[PDB]
Amino acid sequence: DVVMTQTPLTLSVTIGQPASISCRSSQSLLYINGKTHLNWLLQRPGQSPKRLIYLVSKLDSGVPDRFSGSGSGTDFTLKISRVEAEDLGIYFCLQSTHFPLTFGAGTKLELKRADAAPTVSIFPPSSEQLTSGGASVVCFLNNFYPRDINVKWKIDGSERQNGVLNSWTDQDSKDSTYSMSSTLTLTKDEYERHNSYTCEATHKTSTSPIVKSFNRNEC
Amino acid sequence: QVQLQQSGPVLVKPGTSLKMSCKASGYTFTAYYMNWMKQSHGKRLEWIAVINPYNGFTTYNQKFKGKATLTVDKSSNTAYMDLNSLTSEDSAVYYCVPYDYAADRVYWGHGTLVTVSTAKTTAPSVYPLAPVCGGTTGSSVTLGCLVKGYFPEPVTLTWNSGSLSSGVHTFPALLQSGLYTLSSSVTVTSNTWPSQTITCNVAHPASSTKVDKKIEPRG
Ligand SMILES: CN(CCCCC(=O)O)c1ccc(/C=C/c2ccc([N+](=O)[O-])cc2)cc1
Repeated sequence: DVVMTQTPLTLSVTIGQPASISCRSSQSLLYINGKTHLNWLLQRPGQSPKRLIYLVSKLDSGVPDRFSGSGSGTDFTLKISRVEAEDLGIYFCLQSTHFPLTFGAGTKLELKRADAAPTVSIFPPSSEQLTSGGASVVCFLNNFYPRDINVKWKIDGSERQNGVLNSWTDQDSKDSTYSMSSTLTLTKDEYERHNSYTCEATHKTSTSPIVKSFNRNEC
Repeated sequence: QVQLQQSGPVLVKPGTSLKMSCKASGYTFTAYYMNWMKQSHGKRLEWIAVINPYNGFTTYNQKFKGKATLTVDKSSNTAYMDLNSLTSEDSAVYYCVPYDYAADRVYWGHGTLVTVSTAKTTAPSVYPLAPVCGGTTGSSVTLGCLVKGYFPEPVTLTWNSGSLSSGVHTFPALLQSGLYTLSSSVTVTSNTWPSQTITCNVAHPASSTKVDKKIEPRG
């Protein structure tokens, strides 16, 4: 089998700046007619893959010219002249010269933008969940950057680590930010035992936290 | 226009067989070879086999030979893939990928998500999340929706039947104790809500669940 080795696995770039992805194969991909069946694909968040380049350097329909591909022997390179929002996702090289068809591991193309503080919203449990006998406090840390960020939860002034789960979205096409959701799972009894609920977003010690709170008790 | 429609997501027990379909339109069905691909954990890609629908002749990747069987029904323009001897290792997204050799164009389906497990299907509870009781007249308002305790994947969450698309963050689901939990936030202008009804729409195919939670001001 042909092995496609991609580099790097993840590449972080500023808008407008060039990008260079490499894919190297374990054998020649020259076909019996002398054409080289090297394909490049982009898979954008939530979508299925789409081929961008075929035959080393030929672009698929209505693929912008910022994209180009070059190949010398067993080494093959995708280049983006200037990276734009739309470019974000996972890039795969694909040989279709020899069977089976084989893929590189994929390269994650990330955007570098200016640091940005989260928009924090805290949400008490809904009255339906309380009727159900459960209780979850949800916090959204929205449109921040970089991806690295921490959530502190405090109940009646004590830090709480148990029963917290965090989910990150993929990088946002529109503005290059990340968003994150933190869920604090409790029992009804426990939620009813306490009153002050606090969600904090910090990236580093030396940056003021963004804090959002409520009191179960008052409206 | 070339269109592929793949069978919906499934949860199947280990040791069984599964037949997936891929109904094609917008081109002469027999003119394009039909490839099948597997993607594992939303990254790693493998090519399974290809069929030539004209004569039904298939070529397999040795890794999957005996595991996968490709067929077509010319009459219905539909391609099929059978997977037998299922294990959790087979949990993946499966793509049909027709390749037009005359023109050299390739297209990808939206895939079919397979979950191999003995876990039983559990319908999610859906809870609307309204902002805190308090009177922060911020420029914007964020609402949320919590979808908890379901199995298997996937779930479709939309706001106002998908007509509300800007300012949405739907978070990847997380698994704890055999059940998935997911959240989505929506941010609109202060003018919009509460004066316009906003509804969380959640579908969980496997359980035939379809619920509309209206987000409403609390307490
Ligand atoms: C049957 N066959 C070899 C035929 C060679 C001669 C001929 O075309 O008549 C063949 C060729 C190519 C394929 C698939 C090519 C392919 C699939 C997928 C992608 N892609 O980018 O996803 C690119 C290219 C499948 C079978």
